[PDB]
Amino acid sequence: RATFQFLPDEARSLPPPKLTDPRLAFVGFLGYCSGLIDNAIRRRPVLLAGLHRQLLYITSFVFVGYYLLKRQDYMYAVRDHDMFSYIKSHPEDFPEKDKKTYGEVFEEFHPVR
Amino acid sequence: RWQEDPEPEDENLYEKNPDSHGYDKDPAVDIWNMRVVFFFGFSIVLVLGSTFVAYLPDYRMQEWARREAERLVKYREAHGLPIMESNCFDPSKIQLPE
Amino acid sequence: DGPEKNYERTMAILQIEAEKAELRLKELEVRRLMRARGDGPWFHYPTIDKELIDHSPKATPDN
Amino acid sequence: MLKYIIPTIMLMPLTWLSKNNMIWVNSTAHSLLISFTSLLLMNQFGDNSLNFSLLFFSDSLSTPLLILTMWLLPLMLMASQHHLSKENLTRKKLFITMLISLQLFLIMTFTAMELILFYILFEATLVPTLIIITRWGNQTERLNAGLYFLFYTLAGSLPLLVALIYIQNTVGSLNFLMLQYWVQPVHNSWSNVFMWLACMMAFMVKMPLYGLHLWLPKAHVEAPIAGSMVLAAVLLKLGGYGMLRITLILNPMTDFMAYPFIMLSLWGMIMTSSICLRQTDLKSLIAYSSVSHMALVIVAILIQTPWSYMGATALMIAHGLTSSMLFCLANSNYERIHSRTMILARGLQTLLPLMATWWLLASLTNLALPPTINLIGELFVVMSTFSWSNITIILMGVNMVITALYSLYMLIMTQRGKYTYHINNISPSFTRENALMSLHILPLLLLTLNPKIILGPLY
Amino acid sequence: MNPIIFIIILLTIMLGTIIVMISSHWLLVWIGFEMNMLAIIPIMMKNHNPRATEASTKYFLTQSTASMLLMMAVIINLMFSGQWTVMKLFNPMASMLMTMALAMKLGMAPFHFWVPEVTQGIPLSSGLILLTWQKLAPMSVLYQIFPSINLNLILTLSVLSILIGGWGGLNQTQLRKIMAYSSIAHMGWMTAVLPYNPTMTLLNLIIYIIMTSTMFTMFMANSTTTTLSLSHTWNKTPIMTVLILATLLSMGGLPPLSGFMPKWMIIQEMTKNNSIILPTFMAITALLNLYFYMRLTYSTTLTMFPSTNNMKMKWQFPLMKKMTFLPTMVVLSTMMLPLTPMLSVLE
Amino acid sequence: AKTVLRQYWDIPEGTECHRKTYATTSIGGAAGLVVSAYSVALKTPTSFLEGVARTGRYTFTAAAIGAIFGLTSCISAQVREKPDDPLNYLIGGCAGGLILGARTRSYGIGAAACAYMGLTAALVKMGQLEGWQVFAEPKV
Amino acid sequence: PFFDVQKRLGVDLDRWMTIQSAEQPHKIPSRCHAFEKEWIECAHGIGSIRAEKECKIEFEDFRECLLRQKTMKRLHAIRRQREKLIKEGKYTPPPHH
Ligand SMILES: CCCCCCCCCCCCCCCCCC(=O)OC[C@H](COP(=O)(O)OCCN)OC(=O)CCCCCCCCCCCCCCCCC
Ligand SMILES: CCCCCCCCCCCCCCCCCC(=O)OC[C@H](COP(=O)(O)OCCN)OC(=O)CCCCCCCCCCCCCCCCC
Ligand SMILES: CCCCCCCCCCCCCCCCCC(=O)OC[C@H](COP(=O)(O)OCCN)OC(=O)CCCCCCCCCCCCCCCCC
Ligand SMILES: CCCCCCCCCCCCO[C@@H]1O[C@H](CO)[C@@H](O[C@H]2O[C@H](CO)[C@@H](O)[C@H](O)[C@H]2O)[C@H](O)[C@H]1O
Ligand SMILES: CCCCCCCCCCCCO[C@@H]1O[C@H](CO)[C@@H](O[C@H]2O[C@H](CO)[C@@H](O)[C@H](O)[C@H]2O)[C@H](O)[C@H]1O
Ligand SMILES: CCCCCCCCCCCCO[C@@H]1O[C@H](CO)[C@@H](O[C@H]2O[C@H](CO)[C@@H](O)[C@H](O)[C@H]2O)[C@H](O)[C@H]1O
Ligand SMILES: CCCCCCCCCCCCO[C@@H]1O[C@H](CO)[C@@H](O[C@H]2O[C@H](CO)[C@@H](O)[C@H](O)[C@H]2O)[C@H](O)[C@H]1O
Ligand SMILES: N=C(N)NC(=N)NCCc1ccc(I)c(Cl)c1
Repeated sequence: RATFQFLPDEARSLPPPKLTDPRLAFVGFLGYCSGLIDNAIRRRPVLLAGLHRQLLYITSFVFVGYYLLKRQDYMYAVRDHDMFSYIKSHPEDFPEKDKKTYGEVFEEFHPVR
Repeated sequence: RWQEDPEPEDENLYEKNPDSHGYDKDPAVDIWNMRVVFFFGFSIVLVLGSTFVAYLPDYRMQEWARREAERLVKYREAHGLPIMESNCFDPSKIQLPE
Repeated sequence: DGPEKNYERTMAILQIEAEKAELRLKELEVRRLMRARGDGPWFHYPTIDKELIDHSPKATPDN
Repeated sequence: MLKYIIPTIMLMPLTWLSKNNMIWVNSTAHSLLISFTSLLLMNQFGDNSLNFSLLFFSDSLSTPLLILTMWLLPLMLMASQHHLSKENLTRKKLFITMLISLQLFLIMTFTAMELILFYILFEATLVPTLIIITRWGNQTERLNAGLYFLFYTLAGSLPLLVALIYIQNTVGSLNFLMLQYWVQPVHNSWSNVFMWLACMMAFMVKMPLYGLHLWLPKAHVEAPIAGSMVLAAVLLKLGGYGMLRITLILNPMTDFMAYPFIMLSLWGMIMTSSICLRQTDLKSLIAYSSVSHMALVIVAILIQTPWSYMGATALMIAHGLTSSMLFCLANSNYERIHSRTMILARGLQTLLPLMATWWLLASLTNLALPPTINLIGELFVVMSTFSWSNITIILMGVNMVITALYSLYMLIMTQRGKYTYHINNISPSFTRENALMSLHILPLLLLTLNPKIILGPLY
Repeated sequence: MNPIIFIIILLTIMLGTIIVMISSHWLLVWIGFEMNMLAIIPIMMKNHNPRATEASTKYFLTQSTASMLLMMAVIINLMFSGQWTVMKLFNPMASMLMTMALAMKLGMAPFHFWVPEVTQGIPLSSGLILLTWQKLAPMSVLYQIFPSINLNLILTLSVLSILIGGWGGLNQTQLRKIMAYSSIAHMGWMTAVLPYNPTMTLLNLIIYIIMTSTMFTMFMANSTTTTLSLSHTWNKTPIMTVLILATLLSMGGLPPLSGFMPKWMIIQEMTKNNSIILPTFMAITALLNLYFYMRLTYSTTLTMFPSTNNMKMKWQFPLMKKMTFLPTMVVLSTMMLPLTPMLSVLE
Repeated sequence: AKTVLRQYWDIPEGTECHRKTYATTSIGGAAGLVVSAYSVALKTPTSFLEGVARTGRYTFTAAAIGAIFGLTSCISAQVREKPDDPLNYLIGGCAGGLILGARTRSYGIGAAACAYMGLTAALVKMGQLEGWQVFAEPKV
Repeated sequence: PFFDVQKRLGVDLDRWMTIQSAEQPHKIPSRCHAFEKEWIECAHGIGSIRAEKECKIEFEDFRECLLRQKTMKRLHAIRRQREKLIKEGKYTPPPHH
């Protein structure tokens, strides 16, 4: 909500992404793939070379990805909060219907002959 | 034209290895490849898998349906009811239009 | 898996998919109304901020 | 489905971390073990499908297709390892990776519970298939074949994407379980005529439908043997599987929208069976055989009866094992004489006796000899089409006559007669080649003993 | 150019773009464009040859013309509203002029003729800036004025851009011209969805910039600017041919690659507004982009073109180019589809 | 274009065919002039006369296609007594495509134009009947 | 602004010159100050979609002040009627005109 803010303060009333979040694991896997591609384009032993460099690729991807997921989760909470508050404010636009059973509702039968 | 290698000659695996199984040039790898294909393909998947399929527990409950139908036929004929009614759903629960 | 577990797992799956489907329909109708009437948080296009106005007495009176 | 997705992924590290001389041994051994565990999918119920999670489910339609898919990966590896022997080691590993990645997209495609997830995986199979054809095909025409394969599919897939998203907007869900209960009839309108077409044209191109089939003779011929095995056995069945699912939401409009496509199929099969009689290329002949058989699947799906859906499901499985076996049989000849011309090498039964037995068994299953599951499927489709209209027995009957002629013509021309004098490098059949043939035919003939597991959800 | 001078000029290119993006006043927006135009011309002329002179001259004439139209729109807006706030314009003639001016700066069809020529005439490093960073300022302005944009005008520009971008790329053998016509086509998708959901415009812009940067960086690594010189890459850096293949497939919008995500989301937002004909037409027309992307993959990765004897001398030296961020960019260019719901961060 | 387009759709099918041909011919002529203006501007004619010759050749060709279409589709509706059928636009569309092949002297362009002009025109009538939107207004 | 760093940082880079009713040197008012103030306060906070209809009266008055289009239309009529009457001799201006 707050102008030009990545994580408005109201977002702290939401639970943070777990560090075992499957999306965070995928992001970390992307960091690992980036490390391997880095070795490959420089003709270094792909798996073994420069493990410190590979570690930083994983850690930096996870670090940024954690805050993106935190903001992603927040923005969908805001979408739900806005939509339900609007439904409360305009009941006549969202009437609760009378539900009829299939014994009462007429549906045409189309034979497959 | 250009500088290009000529097409290499054809290699018959039987000249070097008369006992070739056709998997690998290396006779030891060639034997192992045949072993895994036959053991895992024929001995495991086809033999055990066929046994598994044969003893599937009532696949799609066709055997329960036959047992259930016998129970219904016995009950309905004893009590004088029709074996099967044209109506699937009780018409007291239906409200026709018009 | 026994039929009961699969059967009741299916009802759990059906409930979530039915709840999501209803929300998707609600979102499309909420978006339609908010855009047409401008009365909601979405499609709130900015107007000039009124804190920019200066209300001090001016060089001349009629303003 | 994670018990199949994860181990299928683990095939990739296995192949890349193997010793340079064990990549085929290791991948083949472990893809067979995955194939074994796929039999656990046959825990099917009479009323309810097997619904694992919000993402994946299995029913009697997807289960046999999944089992066929995971069984084919081991067979594609054995078929490939001879003609890739001279290939660079890292390029060999990449080739195996494409096959593994293709399997991964297939097993998820057949089990995705949401249609848009199905669409993405349905489309993701293009990439590995295209790479396999264009990178590892032998001829100049493989480049053109890839383009036809890519754009014929995409020209139909892109309208499908719009249609699916439109269906989700209006219905609120694309989950297939939800669509079973929230489905509404489709009333006549020009708007719905094109919704119907956009929902069916992508699947018709994949089958392929007669008229839209030109990509297949090119692609199925230019591909390496493994590419042809998967293209014929499985990828063609994405079209049939897709139609079987989406026709749920197209009623009753399918009543009259099916007519142009039933006509293309009924007449198409007679046209594509007749083509096979005058084909000079053995692989091309087999490819045109697939069009003829898949025409029955299209008709069976469109007329939409309990018998035709059982027949369609049986035909898709039976064709997969047969067509794959025939490509492998023709490849074994090609790996000896380096030509696809059918009349080049003749009288081969004299020089390769056992391999001539496989040719016979493959030919008999192709012409639908009872009680093979090829006949079971083809007969069930004919039974239901006769009810749809009695006159269709004339076209089905004629196709059965023509199919026997070209099935035995291929057997007679290549295996019987006199051997070609100047062809003197017909080495005896390898164990690998004999085993590869028997791994198609034996499961195919065993299924006759228990055909209910390949008859689909309406059994 | 002195290294310090080059850095100062690059920071002025960024400052001009940033001024446009933080300004609430039309005059400062116009200043930002002018400052940006000022600092990019020396980057185009940095190699001093007749083709770079022609490229810079054509760029200056087009950009300076568009700035006049932009300033005209601002002054008309001032006359009919008495204020300068960056937002919707208060005069339809002011909206037409500003929209045409921004389309000119973006090189959208039918104002597109300069993009293929200017990109071809400047180095790869300068073309990378021209086709990525330079789209940010005009897009950020459209993002704010779209409520007052004429729907028929913007969708006409979008459709013509997709057609002309797709058709134009079919006839190209030069890599820079291929990227230029690709950029024209991708601009069409960005502005087609603008009237419906500007958030999807930003996603398309961000994903396009990543993929475009990835391609230009790989071309720079091998110092390749033609199709044929790029066809030697398999006989030098095989890994690079695979990265090029994956990115080109991604740029074509094929699942399961990242480049399919913007097309997917743009079709969704358009169908929600009962726009069916246009997204179908756009997706089918985009197959032209895929066609000439595929040709590149054929000559680069999926076949082995003839090489030269002197190439053997290259085997004995390692790649020395910086290739900054390339490992990250290529992964993001190809492997983002499972994270599509992350687009809400752009709301 | 907005006014010339309304005129066409505001006069019912089969009623006042001559008026219909005026509107479609007017549309076709405008399209031909636009094509001429871009062509003459981007491929300079060798002489002023040759520029006029090229313009009159494109504008007439485009007006002829518009004339034959608007007439034939109206005649079909009148004769068939079915003013709401897309098939009339298909016949009109194909006839225009045929005239394009005539003015170009090329049966192949005539055949292809008849198919795609015919289908495109038929799609236009369907969208009019069903309310399909090309430049759909933003609503959500 | 696309990025509202001005609001976050609390620095006024250019919004001091966005409207004619903001603070001016030595409190010199613009000619249409009151009209701009009235329109700006009417539309504040409610958004353009609502403001385009609920503040139409204020915007029309502000537009009339800015360009005076309706005032010159009125003066044109009076001046045309006068020049017509004079030549017909019907009207004589008062001594102070
Ligand atoms: C549990 C993990 C499951 C795997 C998931 C894979 C998902 C796709 C990830 C793509 C990124 C792959 C990593 C980047 C490539 C680096 C590897 C390479 O370029 O060359 C192979 C290299 C061995 O060659 P060398 O250069 O000599 O180095 C010696 C090191 N021992 O390095 C090696 O020794 C092997 C390294 C792995 C080889 C990767 C091959 C690329 C696969 C691309 C196919 C597309 C992925 C499948 C599609 C479905 C995605 C789930
Ligand atoms: C959207 C969901 C997915 C999330 C996407 C997130 C994308 C953004 C996340 C960041 C991505 C970039 C991560 C780069 C990791 C590799 C960095 C590295 O290994 O550098 C090693 C070394 C330099 O390390 P050094 O700079 O000295 O560390 C001290 C910093 N003060 O020197 C080297 O040899 C490195 C050479 C390879 C680097 C390529 C060129 C880039 C230069 C990077 C400089 C250092 C980057 C530090 C990253 C920190 C980011 C938090
Ligand atoms: C994860 C979920 C999201 C899903 C999206 C898809 C994920 C995959 C995204 C791919 C991104 C690119 C990263 C791929 C890594 C490629 C690894 C590789 O190419 O192996 C390295 C090798 C380089 O060779 P070299 O360094 O010289 O080592 C000695 C061997 N000659 O390479 C070579 O030697 C090859 C040279 C011959 C060229 C063969 C080309 C055909 C094989 C292409 C396979 C990769 C295709 C990737 C496209 C996507 C596939 C779905
Ligand atoms: C391989 C391609 C296969 C192509 C298959 C072609 C199938 C053609 C199906 C035609 C039927 C379409 O469905 C038909 O649409 C029109 C829409 O105008 C509906 O009719 C509606 O418009 C027409 C105007 O033409 C009015 O007559 C009618 O009063 C109105 O309700 C019909 O109620 C419906 O029956
Ligand atoms: C490529 C091969 C081409 C071969 C030629 C194939 C021609 C196929 C024409 C498609 C079908 C067109 O004809 C179609 O007939 C069915 C009836 O069966 C009609 O169906 C509709 O009308 C009937 C009555 O007419 C009603 O019961 C109902 O409203 C609906 O079923 C369609 O409105 C009509 O569009
Ligand atoms: C409802 C209204 C329907 C409006 C229909 C509008 C139809 C579209 C007309 C577009 C303008 C005509 O388009 C133009 O036609 C002429 C035909 O003379 C073609 O011109 C080509 O054919 C002939 C002879 O070959 C000559 O004109 C010329 O030598 C050649 O270039 C152009 O290649 C084409 O660009
Ligand atoms: C090569 C293929 C290229 C792409 C082809 C795309 C085909 C698109 C077909 C046109 C879409 C519909 O086109 C348009 O529909 C609307 C209705 O919504 C009609 O709109 C009309 O409706 C009313 C009455 O119905 C008319 O009085 C009025 O003049 C007009 O508003 C238009 O007269 C028609 O031109
Ligand atoms: N369609 C538009 N132009 N606006 C728009 N994004 N409407 C949708 C509303 C929305 C969507 C996601 C989030 I997260 C939030 Cl908070 C609000």
